[PDB]
Amino acid sequence: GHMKTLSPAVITLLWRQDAAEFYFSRLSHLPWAMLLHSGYADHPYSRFDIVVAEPICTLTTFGKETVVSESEKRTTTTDDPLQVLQQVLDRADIRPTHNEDLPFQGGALGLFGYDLGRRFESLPEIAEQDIVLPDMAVGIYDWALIVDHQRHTVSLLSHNDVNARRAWLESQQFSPQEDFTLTSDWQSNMTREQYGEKFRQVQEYLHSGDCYQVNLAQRFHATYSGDEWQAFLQLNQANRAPFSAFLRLEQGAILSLSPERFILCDNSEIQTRPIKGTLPRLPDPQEDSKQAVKLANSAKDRAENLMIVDLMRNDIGRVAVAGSVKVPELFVVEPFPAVHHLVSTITAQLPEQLHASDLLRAAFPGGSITGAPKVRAMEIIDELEPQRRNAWCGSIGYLSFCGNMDTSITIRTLTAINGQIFCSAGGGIVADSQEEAEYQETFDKVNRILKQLEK
Amino acid sequence: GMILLIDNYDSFTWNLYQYFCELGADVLVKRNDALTLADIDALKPQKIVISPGPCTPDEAGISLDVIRHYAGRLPILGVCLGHQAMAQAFGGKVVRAAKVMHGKTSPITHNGEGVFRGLANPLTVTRYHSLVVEPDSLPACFDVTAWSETREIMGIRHRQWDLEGVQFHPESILSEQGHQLLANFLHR
Ligand SMILES: N[C@@H](Cc1c[nH]c2ccccc12)C(=O)O
Ligand SMILES: [Cl-]
Ligand SMILES: [Cl-]
Ligand SMILES: [Cl-]
Ligand SMILES: [Cl-]
Ligand SMILES: [Cl-]
Ligand SMILES: [Cl-]
Ligand SMILES: [Cl-]
Ligand SMILES: [Cl-]
Ligand SMILES: [Mg+2]
Repeated sequence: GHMKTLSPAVITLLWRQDAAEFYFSRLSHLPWAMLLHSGYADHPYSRFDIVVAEPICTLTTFGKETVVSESEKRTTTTDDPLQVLQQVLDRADIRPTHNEDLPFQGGALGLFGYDLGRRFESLPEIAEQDIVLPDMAVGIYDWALIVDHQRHTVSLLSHNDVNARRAWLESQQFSPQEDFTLTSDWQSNMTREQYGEKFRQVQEYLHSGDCYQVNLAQRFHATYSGDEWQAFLQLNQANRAPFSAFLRLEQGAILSLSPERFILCDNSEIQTRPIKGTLPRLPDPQEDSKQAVKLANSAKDRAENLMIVDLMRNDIGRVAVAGSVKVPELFVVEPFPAVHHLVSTITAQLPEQLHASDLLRAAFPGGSITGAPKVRAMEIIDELEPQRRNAWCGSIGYLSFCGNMDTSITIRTLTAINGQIFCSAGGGIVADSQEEAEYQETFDKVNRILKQLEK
Repeated sequence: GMILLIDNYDSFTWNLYQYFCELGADVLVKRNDALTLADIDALKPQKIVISPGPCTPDEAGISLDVIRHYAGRLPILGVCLGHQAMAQAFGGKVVRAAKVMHGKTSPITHNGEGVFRGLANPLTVTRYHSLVVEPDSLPACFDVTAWSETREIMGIRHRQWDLEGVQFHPESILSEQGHQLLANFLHR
């Protein structure tokens, strides 16, 4: 009677390439409206855009406390937030089978902030907590809009009354607000001199054997006015990043232009695609082809990338079926508008007794944006970075009622809150790193985003 | 049989876990501060592996105590930090290497003994270490089983007991014959 294993009801809407931005426009002002967008990227893992809004349940974690909210019921718990999330998903009594064309069939979608990692490891409290935005902000959705760029289909799915959800969607009208403007210049949380001091402290730990690689980040801040959704439309077109997202939260807006997949769980097949290695795009196409070859063959970058491959094998290996961990791709160069990135691919299999949420708990946060060994690297990041990372270098994604999951690393991600906008940029520090080159690489990764928003 | 893998808060430990499980071992992983020597006695492991990790053997929780207490009683393998800890537990000294080697492969030369039985010589291995066992300090009870191109200790074996360290990562994707190296420890 109650438990539902039945596939959701689906209405096919009109195909249009811009279907996700078109429909999301009318929802973008609503708390718990969320968009996962493939950035219109020419990319092997650019297939789906996903739209949700009007959750049946929400989970908000700030430190030790998770608030679970349903229509007329609010519960507070100090339990493991991913165990709480799994329990809430289970209690929805929606259990559809895997569908290759609908990777999210309802379920959980939202933000896992970097500081959620403090729930899984004991970390120091040196860096300042100056952004009040949840460590976890996840909605539970019994419907979704799926845009499939491979099949050119827009599917509206619902576990309830799909025709009522379609009527609700076509009843929302896009009333556009003032365009986005930055109302100050960008300022960093550190001078060139402070960056240098931190860099040199990382080198001391590398030589003492405390760590082998540390992701050290600075943060850009400006004031802004106007509509964050209009900024996202400009940025999405310029960035063409396959793990992009727009989250409207109760507290503010997350604008993600991430090119990076963290963890996919697709019918129990695990994939992670760490990005480790960067060079700027060059304007001369002959020079730029040379640049891609230089990255692929760089001894420094292949060392850093190998380390994070071995680390991601370990993180996935905490749960993977014995013998299932493989590296099908090592050191592939992917071009993005601003930069070439060096990417590797690790795969595995999830055991039947475990959940995607258990895989997320085992691995979070990404080795690619912390370092090795990970706990020591996160201790050093907290010691040297002046502020907590909050939403930046966490993950955005979904845990489908079918068991599927996909998550990003929130690099190239802006936090827009209380008329303040934040954008961070980091890089792997290793023994061969140079202080000035690593400072400059942080600017290389976000300069195009900072400059697009400045006019 | 049943292997206890002592985890020094490391990000390579579960690669050792996966390799031993693939070889057919039952493996329990415990952090270096999650176990007492009394708990180990209750688990009754057949063998113990001391994992890699940050910093030095002095920061490796129960690792030095486990090596001193189980040495000659159950087989012990030390990997990287575990290898350093094994040398230190019997009076060796851990010092900075001439050059840090972090995610770099090296050819090493060995004597085809202990975990190197049946392995190609030289062997290409991934390194993730800033520190080495000082050759001058190495206790008499250890033979050096393997050397780097610059004569750094890459492996040691106790001359009486099944107690062996390697400085490199057999479980790295770019290490040669890593499954067979660990299979030597599992099946001896
Ligand atoms: N690119 C993913 C979908 C996606 C877009 N943005 C994301 C952010 C997080 C997770 C997934 C996504 C796909 O094709 O399946
Ligand atoms: Cl906290
Ligand atoms: Cl200084
Ligand atoms: Cl990088
Ligand atoms: Cl090559
Ligand atoms: Cl970055
Ligand atoms: Cl443990
Ligand atoms: Cl020294
Ligand atoms: Cl050096
Ligand atoms: Mg780089």
